[PDB]
Amino acid sequence: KRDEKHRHVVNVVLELPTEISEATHPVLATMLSKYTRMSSLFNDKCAFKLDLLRMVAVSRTRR
Amino acid sequence: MSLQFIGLQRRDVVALVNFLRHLTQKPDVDLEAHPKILKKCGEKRLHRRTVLFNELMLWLGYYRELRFHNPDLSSVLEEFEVRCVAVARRGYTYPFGDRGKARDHLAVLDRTEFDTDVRHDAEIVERALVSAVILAKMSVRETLVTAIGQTEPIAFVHLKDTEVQRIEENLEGVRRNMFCVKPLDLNLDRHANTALVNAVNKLVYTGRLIMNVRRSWEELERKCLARIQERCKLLVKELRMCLSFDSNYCRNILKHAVENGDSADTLLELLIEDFDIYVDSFPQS
Amino acid sequence: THCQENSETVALCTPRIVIGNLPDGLAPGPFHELRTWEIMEHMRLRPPP
Repeated sequence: KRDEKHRHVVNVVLELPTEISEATHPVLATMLSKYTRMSSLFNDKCAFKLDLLRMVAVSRTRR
Repeated sequence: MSLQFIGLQRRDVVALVNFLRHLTQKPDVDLEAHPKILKKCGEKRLHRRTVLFNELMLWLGYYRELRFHNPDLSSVLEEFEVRCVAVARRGYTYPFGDRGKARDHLAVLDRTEFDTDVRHDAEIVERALVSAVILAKMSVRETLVTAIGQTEPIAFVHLKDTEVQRIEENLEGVRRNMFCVKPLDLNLDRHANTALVNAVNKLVYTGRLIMNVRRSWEELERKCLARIQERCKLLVKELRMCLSFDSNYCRNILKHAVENGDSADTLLELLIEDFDIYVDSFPQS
Repeated sequence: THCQENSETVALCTPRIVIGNLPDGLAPGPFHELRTWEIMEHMRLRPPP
């Protein structure tokens, strides 16, 4: 059940390609668990993209 | 609010919740005044990252416990206006040897009022008293300061020594616990001095009281903010040693300035919201 | 000039040792520079190194 809600974010919201599976990106698992709690602003497809984008910069910075 | 911790045992986490209900009751209200609570941190027993982070939940929550109970002198603060109005009423009838020098002090005594702002609550009391203490010495013709830069200290005028120890001891108990104070200490005699000094000593007691409640607040509140700033920068030095998503994530949490409580009050509600994601960064068990 | 020893306004006195202690309204900054050339001219350094 709860796993099906993650597919709604990967598909209907983020429009991520299936090649970019949630299992394929290990650090993504920490983020989608928080986004599922926020039912609000599902209509805004773009805001989740910019947020998922910037968090990767937190993951990858030698400096 | 709902503080959360790492390596603490559940028997200790419940004890920290007990600290909230007992905070109004316990003598000496300070985290430094209860060293055993500091020994609940588990220092040396756990990793240094846990030793610093464990205090951060307390100092943010201890500052939250201070704001919620709130200083509340307003029930007494209105009485301060009445006694100041009483000195204003009896201060005109009393003869003086130089009324022009004294009447100007009475005008500043009338202007004093408290604004909604809390930072001004201490300074307003000081000028209201300095205008009176200079006036009270004139009633007994006591010598008063003349050199510039030598403002008179606020103090009681002409009182029995047995009265002094009973009333000064209350002032030490105001710093001990500002949360619960009452003006029960009143015993001025009609025979002593004059009706002005009886109106003044009742005013000076409340006048010191508004400051002793306020100065006990800001001097501690400035300290708790200073403590969080030290623990954070020490935490960054250790988190920097390892690079990870959750590890770099904690460094972003500390970027917000601890200065001003609202900047830190948002930090506590935020950190509780995201406890699940960065928890892996801190070693445990 | 007077100072502020405690409960007092006692007078104070202190020599002005160097010529530069004089007030700018009595010792203008253009004056010291043009005066400085008088000694370099006495040192025969009209064209300074």
